[PDB]
Amino acid sequence: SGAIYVGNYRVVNRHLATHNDWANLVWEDSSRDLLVSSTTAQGCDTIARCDCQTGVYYCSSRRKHYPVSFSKPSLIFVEASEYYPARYQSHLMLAVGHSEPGDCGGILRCQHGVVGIVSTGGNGLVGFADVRDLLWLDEE
Ligand SMILES: Cn1nc(C(=O)NCC(F)(F)c2ccccn2)c2ccccc21
Ligand SMILES: [Zn+2]
Repeated sequence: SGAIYVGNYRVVNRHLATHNDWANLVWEDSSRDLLVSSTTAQGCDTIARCDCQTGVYYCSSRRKHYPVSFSKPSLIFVEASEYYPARYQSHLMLAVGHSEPGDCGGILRCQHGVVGIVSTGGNGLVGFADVRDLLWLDEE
């Protein structure tokens, strides 16, 4: 589990969105596994605006932050899970690292701020949903 809290937005994995998220919806994209809901309180996370390919992610199944090298956001065939069929997930970045399904929502960050959230993994890979192109997270 886990979210990004930027301004009056909450950024979660679409597959982990709550009823309250859906009832307060700003934007959702199944192909990206992203959903954004509105919040009453202002958040403290800042979004990175950059093409960093190194950073650090949180792994809940190890209670550890790991430094990683990751690919640029791409279209990647990801295997079926209990939440999606085997499909092309867009704006996805891959790294070598430990993940389990419940690690979804852990933050990936670089020197500039938050880069994305855990979305996929297995066999010593972890996939992150990028948010650096969502410039509207920084306004209104
Ligand atoms: C970090 N992590 N996430 C998953 C996972 O099932 N992801 C859920 C999901 F986003 F809906 C998904 C994404 C893409 C395709 C199908 N389902 C996983 C599985 C094994 C080991 C690590 C893992
Ligand atoms: Zn950066």
